Amino acid sequence: GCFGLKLDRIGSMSGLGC
Amino acid sequence: EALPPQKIEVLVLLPQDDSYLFSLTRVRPAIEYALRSVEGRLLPPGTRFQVAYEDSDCGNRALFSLVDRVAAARGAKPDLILGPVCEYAAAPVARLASHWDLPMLSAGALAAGFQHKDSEYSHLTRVAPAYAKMGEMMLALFRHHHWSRAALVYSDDKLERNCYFTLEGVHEVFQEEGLHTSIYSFDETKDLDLEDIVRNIQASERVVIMCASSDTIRSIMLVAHRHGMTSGDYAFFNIELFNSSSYGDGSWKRGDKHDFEAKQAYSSLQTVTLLRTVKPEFEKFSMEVKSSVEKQGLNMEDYVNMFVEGFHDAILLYVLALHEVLRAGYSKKDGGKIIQQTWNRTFEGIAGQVSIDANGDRYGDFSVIAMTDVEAGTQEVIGDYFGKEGRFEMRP
Amino acid sequence: ALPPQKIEVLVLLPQDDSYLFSLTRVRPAIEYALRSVEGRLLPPGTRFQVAYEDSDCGNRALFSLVDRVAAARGAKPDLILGPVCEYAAAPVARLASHWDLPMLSAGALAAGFQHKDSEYSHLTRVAPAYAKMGEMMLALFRHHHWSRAALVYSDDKLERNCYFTLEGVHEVFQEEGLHTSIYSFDETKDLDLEDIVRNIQASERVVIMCASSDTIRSIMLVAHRHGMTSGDYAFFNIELFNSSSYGDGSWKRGDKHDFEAKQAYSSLQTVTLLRTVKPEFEKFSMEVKSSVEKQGLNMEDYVNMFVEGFHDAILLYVLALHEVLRAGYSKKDGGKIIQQTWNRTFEGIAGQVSIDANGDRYGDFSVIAMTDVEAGTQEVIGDYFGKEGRFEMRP
Ligand SMILES: *[C@@H]1O[C@H](CO)[C@@H](O[C@@H]2O[C@H](CO)[C@@H](O)[C@H](O)[C@H]2NC(C)=O)[C@H](O)[C@H]1NC(C)=O
Ligand SMILES: *[C@@H]1O[C@H](CO)[C@@H](O)[C@H](O)[C@H]1NC(C)=O
Ligand SMILES: *[C@H]1O[C@H](CO)[C@@H](O)[C@H](O)[C@H]1NC(C)=O
Ligand SMILES: *[C@H]1O[C@H](CO)[C@@H](O)[C@H](O)[C@H]1NC(C)=O
Ligand SMILES: [Cl-]
Ligand SMILES: [Cl-]
Repeated sequence: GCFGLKLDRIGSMSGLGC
Repeated sequence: EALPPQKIEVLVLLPQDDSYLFSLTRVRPAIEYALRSVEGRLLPPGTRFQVAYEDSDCGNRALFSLVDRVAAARGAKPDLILGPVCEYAAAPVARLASHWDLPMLSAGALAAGFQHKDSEYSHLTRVAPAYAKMGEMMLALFRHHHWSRAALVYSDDKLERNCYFTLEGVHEVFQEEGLHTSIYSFDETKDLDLEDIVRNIQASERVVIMCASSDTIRSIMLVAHRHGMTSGDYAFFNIELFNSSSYGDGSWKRGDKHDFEAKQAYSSLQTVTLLRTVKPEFEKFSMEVKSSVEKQGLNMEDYVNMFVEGFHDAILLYVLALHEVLRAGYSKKDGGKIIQQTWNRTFEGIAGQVSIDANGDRYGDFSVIAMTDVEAGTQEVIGDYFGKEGRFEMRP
Repeated sequence: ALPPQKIEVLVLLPQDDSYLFSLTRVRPAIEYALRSVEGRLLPPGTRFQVAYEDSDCGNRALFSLVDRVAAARGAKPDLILGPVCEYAAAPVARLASHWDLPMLSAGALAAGFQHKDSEYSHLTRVAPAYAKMGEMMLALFRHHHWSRAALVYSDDKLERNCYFTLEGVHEVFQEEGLHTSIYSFDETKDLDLEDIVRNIQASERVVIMCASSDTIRSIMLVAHRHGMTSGDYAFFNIELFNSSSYGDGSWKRGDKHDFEAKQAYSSLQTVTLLRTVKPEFEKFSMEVKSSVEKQGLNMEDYVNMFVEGFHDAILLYVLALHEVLRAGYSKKDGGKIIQQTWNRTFEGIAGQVSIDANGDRYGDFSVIAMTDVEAGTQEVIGDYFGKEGRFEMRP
């Protein structure tokens, strides 16, 4: 699951693969 | 004892590109309508609004412009920032607004991350329903049916990622509550292997929550239809919060050579969207906005989208809060106080009541669209969820 | 012919000495370089004014750059050094590019900073980025005829060092067509070692891992109990910067588990940076160690890659500023300055340093393995030289 109630910092970048 | 006239400077950060529902030309008419509505009263008489409309480019540009304006103005900062709407555009602007103690209202920034306002996103007030609000509604829908597992299937751009953030709203809530979710993402702008998608769905769950373009969903449904997945074995849901008016007439319809199959396929699909209320005021509001946008060279929904409605209400909410902070003996520069005043309260917006929760996030009301008559291919709303009340109810 | 140059430098690094690249550890390195510089490629009289600001390995780096520039009394620095932390660096790099200001860092190692067509056009990375480590792993795999791997790392969702580290491997491998199984966990939470090891047991025989050294010792211990050490699996961990972690005897803790750990580590290989030394480096180290101790702190013996790279950052800037001033441009032509720092080889205080055609330092790596299990002795077994692109085992 590419999710997981985390990664709030989803901003200022993207790269690849979660 | 009327206070001295105010000179409120607002910075609007939205896209110039009209490809977006929240582009500047589309939203400006609504902001102007609300300002027209406020000056005749809550602010000191003689108060004026100076609004700068700046291209956010749904990206880094928003931040660049904010910074460049402050520096050019030798350190002077706007009194109110409206937007950005785009998640990646909004996060840096929100961070700076919190750092500079400036109030920031947006009908966007719907991603889960903006929920944590202890520090980084203090100062951000969201005027439209965040994705977690749609998530809470899905939880209630699931509790209603006693469903406890779901396959989340969505398109992930790795760019604007709207559907990824949408389903994150569901994932977050479901994880909190302990429901199981299978996750399957793909990039709908690349070549699609429709059969790998459908095969993963049949190996994982029977209740599927999807988010992708209306055409990608149609393709997936047509392929599920050939695999015999559209006659009751699965319950499909797709999320179309901002443009779901095609229903009633037929969201499956495309004047295509796949139209009949699509209509059958869609009998197993339910669509989640925003519950939108109306008043004569809202009706007039739409007409004027629509006219302005029309002679501007753009087409437009018949009832202005939520972003447009949201931003109209964002001005009423700002003025409401500013009026109270002013009367309390503070200034427009006390952004934190202005922001806190916009939270935990209900006020009258252009389409009805608007309630912002205690975390500064608007409660959302949602509707579920289902095919009520498979022969005709008729789609209607079968149930609603009222966020503040936190209750889901099938319609009689 | 040319007047004194006054270059304003903004250094954005963590105040917290918990980081290997905190202000206290790196400042001495920049100063040392500054002396060497001010005494000559630049017009005499030329002097650098350096502001050391806390990046807090986060949002503060952005807030400081902006407060300094957009203040009424503000102005744009001529050179920005750091941030190192990936999320702290992304915003600063975007701004540096928007304002045509040159930005050099020994950090910003993530794959996303690779694409410099737009947003990150003004960033040159002086230390090897994770993709460079990924290129080394690809060469190591080719050497063994390995074509599949399990990537197992800790992802704390905050600084995410190990996530960005294995992303370097993932990118290169996918590009090349090698298959990778992905397994992440938050080492900051209670570990489900049984699940970790069972997931590995079922995926691949070659496991590439990144997590704190104590997290790795634990995995290895459980794998040991499951009989996975001793041959059936080839384990790798990544310890590029911390010398206490890639030093001989990485299995030892003076623990009640030290014996089991030594045996388990017989199947573990460690990837780290291939560092070099020369007379000058020793002086630099001695001098750096002097300031740092005088600043009340326990040193890490010889200085890490961040300290070294930031010293070389200054030197590379000066070389670029020279050839740019010559061509008749000013220190304000950030774009021009950065282009000059790319695609060139110069002499750093540890030896030659080559920056590739995309503004990224070429990286050399070594693989450390246990060459004597009774003793638990770990030595370098092979090296990879990035620029030549050759992996070679040692005699
Ligand atoms: C370098 O790595 C060492 C490990 O070899 C780190 O030391 C550990 O630090 C953690 C967290 O403080 C402790 O729980 C461990 O007990 C320490 N282990 C040992 C043997 O010291 C050290 O923190 C790292 N140094 C830096 C500055 O990053
Ligand atoms: C980079 O510079 C080298 C000389 O240092 C030169 O041989 C090479 O052509 C350059 N690479 C390009 C074409 O960008
Ligand atoms: C919005 O989407 C609907 C279908 O989902 C489409 O009919 C309409 O033209 C679109 N208009 C917008 C939002 O630009
Ligand atoms: C809204 O919630 C707050 C808690 O944050 C509560 O104290 C308050 O009574 C509620 N609204 C009001 C002021 O009536
Ligand atoms: Cl936007
Ligand atoms: Cl940093």
